[PDB]
Amino acid sequence: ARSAYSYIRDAWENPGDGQLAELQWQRQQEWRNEGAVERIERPTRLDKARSQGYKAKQGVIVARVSVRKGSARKRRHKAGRRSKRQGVTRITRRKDIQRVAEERASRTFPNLRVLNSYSVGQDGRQKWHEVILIDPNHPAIQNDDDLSWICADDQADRVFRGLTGAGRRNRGLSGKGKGSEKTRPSLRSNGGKA
Amino acid sequence: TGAGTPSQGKKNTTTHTKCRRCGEKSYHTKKKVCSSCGFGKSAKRRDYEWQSKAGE
Amino acid sequence: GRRIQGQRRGRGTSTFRAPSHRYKADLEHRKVEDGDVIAGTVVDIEHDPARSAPVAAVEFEDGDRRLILAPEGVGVGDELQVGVSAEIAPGNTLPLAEIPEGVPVCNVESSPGDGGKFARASGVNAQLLTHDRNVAVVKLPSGEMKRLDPQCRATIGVVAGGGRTDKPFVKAGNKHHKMKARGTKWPNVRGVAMNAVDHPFGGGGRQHPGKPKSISRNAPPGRKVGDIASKRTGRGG
Amino acid sequence: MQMPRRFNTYCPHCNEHQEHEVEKVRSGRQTGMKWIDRQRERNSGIGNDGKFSKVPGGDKPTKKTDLKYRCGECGKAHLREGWRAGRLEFQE
RNA sequence: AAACAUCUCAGUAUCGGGAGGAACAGAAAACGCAAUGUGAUGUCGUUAGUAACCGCGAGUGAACGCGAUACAGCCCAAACC
RNA sequence: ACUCGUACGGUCACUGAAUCCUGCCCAGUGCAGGUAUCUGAACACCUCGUACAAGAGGACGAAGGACCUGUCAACGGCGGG
RNA sequence: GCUUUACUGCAGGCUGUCGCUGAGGACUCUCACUCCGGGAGGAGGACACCGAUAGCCGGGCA
Ligand SMILES: [Cl-]
Ligand SMILES: [Cl-]
Ligand SMILES: [Cl-]
Ligand SMILES: [Cl-]
Ligand SMILES: [K+]
Ligand SMILES: [Mg+2]
Ligand SMILES: [Mg+2]
Ligand SMILES: [Mg+2]
Ligand SMILES: [Mg+2]
Ligand SMILES: [Mg+2]
Ligand SMILES: [Mg+2]
Ligand SMILES: [Mg+2]
Ligand SMILES: [Mg+2]
Ligand SMILES: [Mg+2]
Ligand SMILES: [Mg+2]
Ligand SMILES: [Mg+2]
Ligand SMILES: [Mg+2]
Ligand SMILES: [Mg+2]
Ligand SMILES: [Mg+2]
Ligand SMILES: [Mg+2]
Ligand SMILES: [Mg+2]
Ligand code: NA
Ligand code: NA
Ligand code: NA
Ligand code: NA
Ligand code: NA
Ligand code: NA
Ligand code: NA
Ligand code: NA
Ligand SMILES: [Sr+2]
Ligand SMILES: [Sr+2]
Ligand SMILES: [Sr+2]
Ligand SMILES: [Sr+2]
Ligand SMILES: [Sr+2]
Ligand SMILES: [Sr+2]
Ligand SMILES: [Sr+2]
Ligand SMILES: [Sr+2]
Ligand SMILES: [Sr+2]
Ligand SMILES: [Sr+2]
Ligand SMILES: [Sr+2]
Ligand SMILES: [Sr+2]
Ligand SMILES: [Sr+2]
Ligand SMILES: [Sr+2]
Ligand SMILES: [Sr+2]
Ligand SMILES: [Sr+2]
Repeated sequence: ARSAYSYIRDAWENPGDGQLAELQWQRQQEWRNEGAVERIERPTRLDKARSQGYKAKQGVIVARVSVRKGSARKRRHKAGRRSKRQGVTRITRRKDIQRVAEERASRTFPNLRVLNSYSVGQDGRQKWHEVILIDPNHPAIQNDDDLSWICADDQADRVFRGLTGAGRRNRGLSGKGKGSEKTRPSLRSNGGKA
Repeated sequence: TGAGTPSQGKKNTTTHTKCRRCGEKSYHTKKKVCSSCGFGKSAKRRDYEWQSKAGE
Repeated sequence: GRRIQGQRRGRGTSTFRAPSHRYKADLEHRKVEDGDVIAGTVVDIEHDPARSAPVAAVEFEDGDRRLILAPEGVGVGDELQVGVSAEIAPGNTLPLAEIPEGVPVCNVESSPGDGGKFARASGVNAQLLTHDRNVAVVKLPSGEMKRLDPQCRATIGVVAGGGRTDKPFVKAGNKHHKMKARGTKWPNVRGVAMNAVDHPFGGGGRQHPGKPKSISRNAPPGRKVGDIASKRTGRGG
Repeated sequence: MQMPRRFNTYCPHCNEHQEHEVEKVRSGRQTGMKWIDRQRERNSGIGNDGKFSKVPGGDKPTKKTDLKYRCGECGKAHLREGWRAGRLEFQE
């Protein structure tokens, strides 16, 4: 039969309709009054969290992060530039907002490692994402068959090197064939043309 | 008053001093920042790739 | 070119800042719970560096000693009141609603409780004209009819120091001393007297703006100089 | 100059002389779906857009005749070199 | 590019952040020598200055495949408990 | 920043103590206001086209412009016959 | 380096449109949001601010 989780899932396919609509209208009022990174006891989208690796266990942390909406916040050129490199307004950054959110969260919790993240809406001037972080130093986690992999030394600061799911997608690593000629195995090795 | 010799006589201010962190006489005692190693400005050590030829 | 002086101003460097560390206080009305049971006595008259006008130090019943924006005619010993039931006399503060029409007031609040925004300069005053249950009409010093919340507080009378403007500075040195008490760069070098690199009007064999002075409202900073969006110029017509 | 609306001449299709009607070539409308149209969009962005920033050239004092010759029996037309003519008016 | 604006120099120099002894990638919503065919991923040789791009100028420039190197495949979410 | 500031303020410009004065010009350019009608982009909308889409056309029309007015201690002008 | 009704662009301002954004060619309301208030509460209000885009101006800048 349908899991209770599927109901949370199905509700979020249209965050603008039904009860969820009312919840968001109510919630965001409080979120707007919260900081940039607020730790929270429980995921707002349980099905998503569990699906991404979340577990109700010691060493598993969830935090909501908000980031200003829109394109790049760039300063116009103070030195000579050819028309091409004079743009300022319509230029956007190469990292999506979710990635910026994952990094801020990870900065707030220096000892934790980003496991994954997902969206929880936005208003006209900002977007919110909840990030799942794991404590690689807690025994409850060092002994987990599903999460202990994140305790390895080469997993340290994984978010800052683009090793997150959002990181890999944003680096154009989804496709295994056509279109990934310059993304795999890394943007840098391909001369940075991906 | 000329900008040369006559103006050099007014120089008796102490700015750069021996730095606690790196030992170079580069700790600006008025800014409390080392122009050589970055002490007072950054926990990380002051460094730049332009301090050497690009391919070296 | 180089940024014009008006642009250097915005960075808020020392040269353009007001000597705030030398200023006394921001003569904002006292906050009263209600009842109006708040009265104090003028303990002294002082000079206000930021406005070149006198200010009165008042000691209130509940023990609060604060400077106040004094109207003309307030002296030591006098007793002032601040509240809805305050008596209708010079130097007293109360909401416009309580003020009788045709009475000159000063230090008028823009939004009830802000502390006073209008008519604060030497010898000026707003004129309370129309009353109502929804809007109090005041005539500001510039002659503009302003619609205000009758709940906006004000002080009866005109501001002290009137006529300050009637005497000429006579010499640069006097202007100098006053300018040193404000957030202003003085003296003033004419734009036409500068190099082209320094101002839209600079350059040229003889001095003259090489363009019409009336600049558009939409002009970007650096170019908005001269007569800003003038509806007209001159004295004629 | 004057030009007869119809006259006998060689029709390269029937491969024999037949009566033709002369008409000035009317400009066909563009679709905006040609390769060049897509290149202009793909290559135009911020700043100068190379060739797509160039604007229409001038004019020659006189243009060459631009006509269609339609065979009166097979209905098919053919083109011919044109010749500079300040004005071209048809007779009848 | 014998000027120069797209283009080029070049994702180079330089800057911010971060890991390791190596990094990154990686068990197909692949490929498409179209097949009764191949079978995770790097890398090397080649495919090839080819296809593709481009004031269609100057210039820029892959991939599949093939020969090699080395080979390795698994774990969750949910269903039912 | 101005600003512990509020039109007797402070911003932007021109002229340059006092004294006697400061004429004519609004066509061009600038600024500003208005504007029946004209022109005026995109989204949405309608028609054609496409089993869809590209695309073509229509209707509506903001600022702006056309047009009208104000303005020279606004740029400036005050000749030839 | 400087100028401008040189060429081409870029900031910036004005203006429309979409999102924020809700209820009953002109309108009312309150619940988001904004502002004032120490607070209660008051003012405003689906506008404004902000994100996106479109037209106009644009030697302020390249
Ligand atoms: Cl991390
Ligand atoms: Cl003054
Ligand atoms: Cl012809
Ligand atoms: Cl194959
Ligand atoms: K260049
Ligand atoms: Mg298991
Ligand atoms: Mg005050
Ligand atoms: Mg000073
Ligand atoms: Mg001067
Ligand atoms: Mg000079
Ligand atoms: Mg200039
Ligand atoms: Mg002059
Ligand atoms: Mg002069
Ligand atoms: Mg060249
Ligand atoms: Mg590699
Ligand atoms: Mg050439
Ligand atoms: Mg290249
Ligand atoms: Mg291929
Ligand atoms: Mg002089
Ligand atoms: Mg505030
Ligand atoms: Mg220039
Ligand atoms: Na961290
Ligand atoms: Na392109
Ligand atoms: Na050359
Ligand atoms: Na050159
Ligand atoms: Na090109
Ligand atoms: Na083969
Ligand atoms: Na005129
Ligand atoms: Na020079
Ligand atoms: Sr670290
Ligand atoms: Sr000197
Ligand atoms: Sr000397
Ligand atoms: Sr000295
Ligand atoms: Sr420091
Ligand atoms: Sr460094
Ligand atoms: Sr105040
Ligand atoms: Sr206050
Ligand atoms: Sr000049
Ligand atoms: Sr006159
Ligand atoms: Sr493009
Ligand atoms: Sr362009
Ligand atoms: Sr010609
Ligand atoms: Sr294998
Ligand atoms: Sr004089
Ligand atoms: Sr005029």
